Amino acid sequence: TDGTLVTPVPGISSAVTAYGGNFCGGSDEEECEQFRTRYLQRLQYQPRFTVEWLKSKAAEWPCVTDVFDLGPNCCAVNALGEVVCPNNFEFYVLFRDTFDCGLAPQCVVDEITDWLFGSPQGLGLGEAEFGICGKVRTAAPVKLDIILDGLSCATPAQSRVVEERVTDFVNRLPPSTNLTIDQLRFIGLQVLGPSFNFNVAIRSPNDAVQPGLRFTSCGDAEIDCDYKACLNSVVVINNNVTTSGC
Amino acid sequence: DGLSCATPAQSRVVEERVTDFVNRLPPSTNLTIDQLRFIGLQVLGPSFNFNVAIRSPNDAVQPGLRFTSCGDAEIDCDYKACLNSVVVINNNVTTSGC
Amino acid sequence: GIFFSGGLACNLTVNAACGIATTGDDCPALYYPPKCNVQVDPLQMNAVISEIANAINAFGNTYDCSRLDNLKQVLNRARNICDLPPFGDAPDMDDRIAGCFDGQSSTVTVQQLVNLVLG
Amino acid sequence: GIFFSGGLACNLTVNAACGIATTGDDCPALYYPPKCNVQVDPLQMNAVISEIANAINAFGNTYDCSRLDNLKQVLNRARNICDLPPFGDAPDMDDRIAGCFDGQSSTVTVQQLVNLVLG
Amino acid sequence: GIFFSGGLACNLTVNAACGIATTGDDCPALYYPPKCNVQVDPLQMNAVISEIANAINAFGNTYDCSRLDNLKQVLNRARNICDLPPFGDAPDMDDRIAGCFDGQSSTVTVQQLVNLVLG
Amino acid sequence: GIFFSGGLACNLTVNAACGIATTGDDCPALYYPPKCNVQVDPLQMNAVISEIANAINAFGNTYDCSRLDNLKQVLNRARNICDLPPFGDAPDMDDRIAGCFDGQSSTVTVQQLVNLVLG
Amino acid sequence: GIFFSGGLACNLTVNAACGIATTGDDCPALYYPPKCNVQVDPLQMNAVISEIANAINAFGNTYDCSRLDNLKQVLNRARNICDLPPFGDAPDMDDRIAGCFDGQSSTVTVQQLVNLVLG
Amino acid sequence: GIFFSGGLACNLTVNAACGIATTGDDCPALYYPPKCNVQVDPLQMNAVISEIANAINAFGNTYDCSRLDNLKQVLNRARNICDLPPFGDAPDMDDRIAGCFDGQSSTVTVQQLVNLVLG
Amino acid sequence: GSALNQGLRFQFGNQTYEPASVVPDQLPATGILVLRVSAVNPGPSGNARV
Repeated sequence: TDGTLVTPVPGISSAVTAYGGNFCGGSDEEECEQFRTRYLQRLQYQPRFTVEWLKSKAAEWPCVTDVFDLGPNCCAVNALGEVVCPNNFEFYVLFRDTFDCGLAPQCVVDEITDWLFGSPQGLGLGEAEFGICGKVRTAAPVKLDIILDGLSCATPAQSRVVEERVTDFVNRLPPSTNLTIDQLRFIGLQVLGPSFNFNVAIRSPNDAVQPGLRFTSCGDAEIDCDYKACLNSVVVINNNVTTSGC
Repeated sequence: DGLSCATPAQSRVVEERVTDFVNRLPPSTNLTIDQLRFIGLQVLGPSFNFNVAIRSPNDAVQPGLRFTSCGDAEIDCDYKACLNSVVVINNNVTTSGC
Repeated sequence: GIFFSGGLACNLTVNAACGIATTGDDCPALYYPPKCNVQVDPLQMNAVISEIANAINAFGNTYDCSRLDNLKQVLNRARNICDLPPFGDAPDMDDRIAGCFDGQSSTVTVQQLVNLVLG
Repeated sequence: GIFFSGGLACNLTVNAACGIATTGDDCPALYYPPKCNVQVDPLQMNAVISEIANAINAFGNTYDCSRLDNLKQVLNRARNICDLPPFGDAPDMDDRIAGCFDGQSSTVTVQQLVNLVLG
Repeated sequence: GIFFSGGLACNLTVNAACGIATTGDDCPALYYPPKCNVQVDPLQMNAVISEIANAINAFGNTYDCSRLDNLKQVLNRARNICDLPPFGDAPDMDDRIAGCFDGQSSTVTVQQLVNLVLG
Repeated sequence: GIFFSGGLACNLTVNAACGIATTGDDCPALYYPPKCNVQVDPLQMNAVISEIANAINAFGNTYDCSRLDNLKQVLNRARNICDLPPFGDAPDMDDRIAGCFDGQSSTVTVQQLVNLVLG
Repeated sequence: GIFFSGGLACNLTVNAACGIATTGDDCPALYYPPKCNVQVDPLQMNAVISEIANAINAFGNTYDCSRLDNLKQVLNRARNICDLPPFGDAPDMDDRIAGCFDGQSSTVTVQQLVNLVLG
Repeated sequence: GIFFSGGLACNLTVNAACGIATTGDDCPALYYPPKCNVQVDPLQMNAVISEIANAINAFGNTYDCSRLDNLKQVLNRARNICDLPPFGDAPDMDDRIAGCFDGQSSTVTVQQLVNLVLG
Repeated sequence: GSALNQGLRFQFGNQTYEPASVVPDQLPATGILVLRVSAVNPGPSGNARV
């Protein structure tokens, strides 16, 4: 939000302010395998071409970092008990670099919908084709705390990389997806080996009840629609247990 | 339970990995459900639903086979888990179609 | 209780009846949502079956697992005033009698009865 | 309603009660099949929950979540004559009174009983 | 039907009840254990549906889909003695009348009430 | 403490008794999950062993190796009043005496006892 | 409970108390078999954790994880007399006083003490 | 016994309280060491189970695995003065009486009691 | 979040030590980094108790 002028100019105060407070756009050169898999995604036969087109276009908004589809916890059923196919085109967006958890307020995503579909939607007054309606959505955060037990016996490199991988996995988890214990254990087992003791635990801060969260018996963390898991902190309980035993 | 909806390539990969994992299983070693689930999480990714169950053929009892409370196929020793047939099925509805 | 822990309100679901009078906001009325990925909570089923068990044991009758008409039987016994046990002593003026008065099922004491008959 | 939409007839499965009276065939009685695995429908459980909860709130009572005998208490309220509120006015000759008559849960109006006492 | 075949006892689960009077010993008061992936058995639900349907069908009533308070109406008909049929012929002296005598619901013979009124 | 630091609550496992008053959040009530892969933490079994050992060493008694019932002896000597050492001094002033006064177990002073025998 | 579910009886292993008085076959006394392919069951360990926690909570005491002598302190408070609450109400005739009586830890009503003190 | 066969002393680990008095050099106070390739020895768990179960069966009570507070009830019965049964006969001059005495909880003989009250 | 480079050198007593493994690009979010480190000069002089 605040910055200084490098070169001094007479009569101009050195303190300048980032109008808006964010600096979008920065991206790196596209590699060869990424371009190959993007080009192969153009020739091949694609059902529901409209949804992928809209996602690729919406990814061009400033500071949009990730785009996700409607998660599995976001389906629905009629009274008879059959899945209903959605008639619109809806998905999420994640500004992982500007807001907290990447979740934006409702106004930003409303502006993105107005730019993408038009007003009123479906008239071809926007990027989307004629008769193409829908809506971009956001999610609300649910703070989850993650505790790793049994990691002190690993070499510092292993514990460090496991912490980093668990953090990066929870941060990139799409909205409307459960945070199962089995996923974290396999981020652990894939490093520590198949005969290492490792136990993870997912809790809520201060054991407070949060909207859009249910702890299944398993110990997982069911998260409902329009909500997203958010890493509060990763704590390691190194109760002095080591390999030597001193 | 729940592979039919994944593209046929992923289903074929998961089958040829599960059958090969169970073939090479050392004697006197449990075929836990966790070890099977984690073969689907690697190719299918964290956004898929994919459940795995182990059963005896025709629900018959066999010498030296028990099922743990978590569903693990606990094997008494001087025995070895040999695959009979891997079967795919779908009972939980989802929007993978449409 | 017999409601789902993380459910929805009556008007956000189907086969849901609202207007249920509950004691304290602590345990409100929430029903299973209409989403494919919902499995019936076994504990809620335990609460329901416990409620029907506590109800079926009323009037002293014991439950039978084989036959399935038992709640009908206890309900019939409820509307079976002929099954009400006879009184051992003699009633006085302060006792009560039930009857349909002006259309509503109410009660009246023996004293008002003798007052009306003596007129 | 509380039945399964895609279920089978009563005689084709187990634990099913036949002869259930319903308003037309548009409300058929179907139960889950013993064959191919089926998960109980959450919406049908919502119907069952709504039914039980509406039963609890009868007679002006409220639902409780701390204990699990509510329907037992409501059944005690039924068949308990004493509960019934008293009548404000005097019981007129036209009103009816309850009582077991020739082993039948019938009612007789005040006219006949005054005739008996006078006779 | 009810009391899930492979269930525990009261304190080995949650929301269960005790004192469940059961005919014989082969009908044990069991409840779903609270562990991971236990699934409600369809057949049990079939039995619960049968019980609820018999309860609603009692008193000669019929079940409806568009109403979620059928059990409430049947309970109200169990109460509200004004729903009982009138007595066809004249009553005799050995009949019984229901009422709250000394705080307990009981029946008294007509002979006693006539002895009372003549006094 | 004796609680597994990477643990759960009651409603997330079995054989866990919460309602455990602790002196702050730094010693929370946590238990082992209902999985078939977790291993019991030896540094917690040390806490349980220390607890029971300090329990046995109460009253100056010493732990012993051929008797699996040392805690039983400690409990007996805890309740059995007669093994309490004889008061090596003459009674005096208001040395309270225990008893089941009015139902609640308590003690009364000497003078409070002499007031009733004086009368 | 605190016994291992799939274990052997007392006389088929080591460090196993024999003659444990349970409350029926339902809770059999089984201990961990020797063998080798056996690990402490975490669900079993939860039971011991809970029992010790409840014991510590008894007598209104709270658990502290910084100290390892909690059960010892609750035992000492169990034996100690004037840890008991003082009594304010006047001792009626029919209260109790405990002590030694023919080498037995019993109590006697105030009647006997006053009657002996008459002499 | 309840200790680890090849463990360490108190200060060479954590959650290990020492000052434990044992009878002789055999089975001394050894606790699990802080090596993460060490698992709990099942036989030591059999010993701790034996100790808890024998602690339960004190006072002739029976252990129920369905409940998680048996030791709490045992400790309550230990401190409950009113638990002590009535003495079968009349007391005499040598019997002893409980209570605290100047903060020196002990027993008092009826002899000095009558000597002080007769004054 | 600070920046790190491969030119880290530590001064322990009178000796100099360098990273053995590859230094991470950024300091981890914990705020602490543990690094495998080897001496710069071979021989028995690099051994120390510090």
